[PDB]
Amino acid sequence: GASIFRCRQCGQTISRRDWLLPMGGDHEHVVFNPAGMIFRVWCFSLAQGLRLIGAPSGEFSWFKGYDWTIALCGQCGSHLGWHYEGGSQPQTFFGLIKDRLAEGP
Ligand SMILES: [Zn+2]
Repeated sequence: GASIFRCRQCGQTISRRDWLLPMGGDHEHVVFNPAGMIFRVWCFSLAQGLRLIGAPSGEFSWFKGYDWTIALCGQCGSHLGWHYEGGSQPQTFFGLIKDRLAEGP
């Protein structure tokens, strides 16, 4: 009934409820960036229809031992979150901004 996450702005297919990842205990991580913008971030093992731009950066990574690149919606270019990589258990994952996704069948 509510297993697919789409881009809230354009409906681009991004992930599935089944791909939710409970990093460090819970799949919901409330984090702030250096600009002080708070994000409810949901961790996914897998995502699709994104465009990863920029170089991977360790600077300000919310997750110890992970570099992040910016994840845009491949369709509309809305900032949906980050790809994380360079870590362990697992090596990679996605941090997507809950309020920029729409859940549905
Ligand atoms: Zn979009």
